[PDB]
Amino acid sequence: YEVTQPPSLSVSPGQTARITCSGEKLGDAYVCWYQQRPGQSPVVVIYQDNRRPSGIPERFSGSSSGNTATLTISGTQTLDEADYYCQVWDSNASVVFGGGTKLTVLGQPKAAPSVTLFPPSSEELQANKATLVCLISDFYPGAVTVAWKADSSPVKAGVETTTPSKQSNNKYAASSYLSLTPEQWKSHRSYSCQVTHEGSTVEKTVAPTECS
Amino acid sequence: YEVTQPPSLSVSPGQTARITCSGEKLGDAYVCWYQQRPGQSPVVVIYQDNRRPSGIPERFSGSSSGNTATLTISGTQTLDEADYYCQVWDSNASVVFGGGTKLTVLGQPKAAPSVTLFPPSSEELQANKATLVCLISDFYPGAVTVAWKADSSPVKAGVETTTPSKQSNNKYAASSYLSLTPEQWKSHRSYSCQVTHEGSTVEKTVAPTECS
Repeated sequence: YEVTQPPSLSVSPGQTARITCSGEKLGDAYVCWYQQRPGQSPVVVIYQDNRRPSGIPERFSGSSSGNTATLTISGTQTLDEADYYCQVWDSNASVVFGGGTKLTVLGQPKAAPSVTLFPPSSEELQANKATLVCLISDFYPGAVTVAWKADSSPVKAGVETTTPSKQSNNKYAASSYLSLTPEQWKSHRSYSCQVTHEGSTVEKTVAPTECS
Repeated sequence: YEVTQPPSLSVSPGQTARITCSGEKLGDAYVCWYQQRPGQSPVVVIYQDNRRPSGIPERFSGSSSGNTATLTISGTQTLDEADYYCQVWDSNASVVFGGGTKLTVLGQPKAAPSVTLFPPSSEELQANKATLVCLISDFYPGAVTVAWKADSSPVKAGVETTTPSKQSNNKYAASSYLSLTPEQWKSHRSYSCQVTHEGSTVEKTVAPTECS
């Protein structure tokens, strides 16, 4: 049982967003707004129709009419990209939620991924295990393509890749792991990791010359 | 104040959940329990701490022994699977919110985390870079807590943990990283990664390397 909400609303920094909740009787309910970074513990931004819990900055304001509530951020930012929900609290212990609203901020600079390739750390070799890890950090948009290579040959099998996740700066991350026997490691002259954002490609590699 | 909510809770078709919120000052707090079924409008199941809102059954019950706000659920069905968030109203003006407890009725064995900890590569260092990477794979259900320390002190600085991803063998994977400068690495006799799953905490460790 949901109050009604607009699923998406795209803006740009400095602009202002007005997310609203409508429905009959919306009038007898103290109202609240919850935020949820892509994936994360919701944050209370506003309660009792008009108030902001301590800690929240003064850019998020709330209000209502009869049949409706409204969420207004003055100076929407990127780190405001979130999931916005309204909780409807009617007298009789009854409470409802609008099926969220996604606020995607426009104009975020495309970002090239910092590709990083790591060979198996001693302990693992000392454990008779070997793992290579390829950290695809800081990209944007949330989309990457990985491909492992072993000294010219492609490494089909042994590969696992994180579906991109959203860091704290609106930049994504993913990883790749390739597993092998210290029999597989110290054999090839090298092992590479190819990562294609969109336009550019990057290939970093490692060689069993793993210092001490 | 920190609210310390567990990662996952794998019940069998029937046992009673025992989700608890253990924050530092749970006195001066009216805990509310939020349930969110696979990307949907959340639902409150408990308020004030024990007071249930309306239309909700009493299979639900929540409580507050000193620093422990606990959430009880009877006759667990599939229908119950969700992420349980504990809202802690900290009296005066402020709120905190536990991080979740991916309640999963079993449907596959529980698998604890494979956690390998990688220090910076030889190359990464010539470039004048230095990144710690904590790979956590093969776990199930999909939920961690990753912690870092340096000479045993905690580090809330650039730790950038991912989001559990279903690896190709129906287990999940995730990663965590810390970005520090070469000199910092070399200045710390030791760095730790700590992944707290469901019941079993793990913490592998690496120390500086030299060769030359």
